[PDB]
Amino acid sequence: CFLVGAQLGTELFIVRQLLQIVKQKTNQNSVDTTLKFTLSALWNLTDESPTTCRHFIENQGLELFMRVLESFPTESSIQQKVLGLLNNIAEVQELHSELMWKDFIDHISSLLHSVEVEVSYFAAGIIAHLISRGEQAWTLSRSQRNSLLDDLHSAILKWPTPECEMVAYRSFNPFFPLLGCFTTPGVQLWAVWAMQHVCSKNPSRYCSMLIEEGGLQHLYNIKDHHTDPHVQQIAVAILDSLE
Amino acid sequence: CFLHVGAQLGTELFIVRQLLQIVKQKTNQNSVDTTLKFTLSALWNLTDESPTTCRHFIENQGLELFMRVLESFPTESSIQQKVLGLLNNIAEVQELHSELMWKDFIDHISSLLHSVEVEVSYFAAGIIAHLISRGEQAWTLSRSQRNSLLDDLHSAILKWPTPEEMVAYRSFNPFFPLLGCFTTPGVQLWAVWAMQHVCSKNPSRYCSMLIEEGGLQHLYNIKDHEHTDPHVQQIAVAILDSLE
Repeated sequence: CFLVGAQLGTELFIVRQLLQIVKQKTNQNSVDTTLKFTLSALWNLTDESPTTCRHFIENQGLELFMRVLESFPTESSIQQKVLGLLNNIAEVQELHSELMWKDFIDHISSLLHSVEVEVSYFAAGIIAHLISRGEQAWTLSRSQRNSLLDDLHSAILKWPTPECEMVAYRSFNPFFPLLGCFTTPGVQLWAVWAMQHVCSKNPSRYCSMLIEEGGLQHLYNIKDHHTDPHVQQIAVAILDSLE
Repeated sequence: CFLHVGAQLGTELFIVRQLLQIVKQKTNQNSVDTTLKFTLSALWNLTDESPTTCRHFIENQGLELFMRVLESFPTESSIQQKVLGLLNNIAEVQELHSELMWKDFIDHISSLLHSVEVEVSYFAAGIIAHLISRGEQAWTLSRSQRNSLLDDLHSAILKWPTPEEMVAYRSFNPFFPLLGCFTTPGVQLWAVWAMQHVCSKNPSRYCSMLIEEGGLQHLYNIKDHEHTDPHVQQIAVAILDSLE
């Protein structure tokens, strides 16, 4: 029992209502369980869902998430939930335009050099999906675009094995376009590191998934292509863990 | 990209918790605004076919809240509708039968059962229908109220006009147990009336669904059950001949 096709605007109402909970919490500098949950709620709702990403931007979720970063510069887990939702937005190619914003990129480049890999990993992701889209869709500066490409690659190699799995994925599909961005190794580097990371932490879930969705061929494509050593290194490791 | 595996369930129960807070606030302020009826819809939708969120509703005092809503806004029928329709979802969950046996609650439903708007009394009928269908042994409250309620159910349905669609369904399954309740014909009468309503205003979607889910069997079973309430039997053949 419910009221036909009336569930479409309840989830958009929900996004609107959680955003207000973020504002009222940021307003009060109240890093509490409720704020953390609301941030997690927003993250999961945007998962595999470009309509929710759009609603998040249509009500001013970027501006607000910016101001969230700024109000809680040392709260590692806050940042993570913020950047995680923002990684989902980085995935939607139509919304790429509305992330072309140096105040937003300046926040992401900052958190790329976090000593917490949990934080820096999601920053890296946002960067890789944005650099993935080529020089011609980067409406911002090319001194920053080239500089983040370098910082992204060098950052990944500073990363320890993390203790627990840091992220869940329902599908590996968004990674495949990054696997073929040979001109930008840091974008491929992030992709392979992450696949390796979830496949070593939770193979029972992710090896079957990676294989079924057609991942091996992309990985094999890297194995034989002049390619970046590090990217090729992680590449053959994942492969050999199955072949 | 999401937080962890299975995190989605934990954030659905949080949304229910937060939404109920917006209810509690708006009722505190005697405010009947857009957000409140949006919140009430959202809670209604979330309980559709989700025994789990329904149980979460109960465990976060949703019932006592919702009846504060009822007691604080007696004239706002569209509000009462959203409240009872959710409660109708809850009534559909057998493991929650104990929680709805609150005398203050049943007393209020029974009031709205006799409301003037079918858009409000329909859902109250649904709550009462589903409750009586679990039998005498399960009714832990006034055996007399239960026998009065069973007649009043039957009465208030027969006085109902044909609306201009109050409710939607994704399945007919929760009705089918009611179509068997021969000793309790009010229950049966609510089911076939409800079934007939949605089939008559949206046949393309509901008539098929009824058939796919094996509805005709239950209907034809009432047809050749020799000693069925004539009002129930009539609506049932009305439904059947609307396909046969």
